[PDB]
Amino acid sequence: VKAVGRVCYSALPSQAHDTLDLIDEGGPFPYSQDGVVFQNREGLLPAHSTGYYHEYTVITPGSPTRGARRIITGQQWQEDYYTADHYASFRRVDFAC
Repeated sequence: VKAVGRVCYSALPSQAHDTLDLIDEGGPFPYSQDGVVFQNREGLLPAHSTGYYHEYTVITPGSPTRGARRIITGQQWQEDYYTADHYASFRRVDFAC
């Protein structure tokens, strides 16, 4: 009961580009929670079995904490979602734009 919009890769902040690069490489990640399973408890992303989704920090420039920006990856190649509000809303990353 909220759809998922789309955001163009080109329109993401440079730190999100950094995160995506790190996920492609397998690390290194700055925070201990980077790579843990995202449970999708609120049902905002499509329902899958547990383990389908993993979460990664997107650094917020000038923040002393992990902040609220994240990439969630799904099991399918290039299936990535960006949130800037600690999972209150998501947009699917569109690599073709």
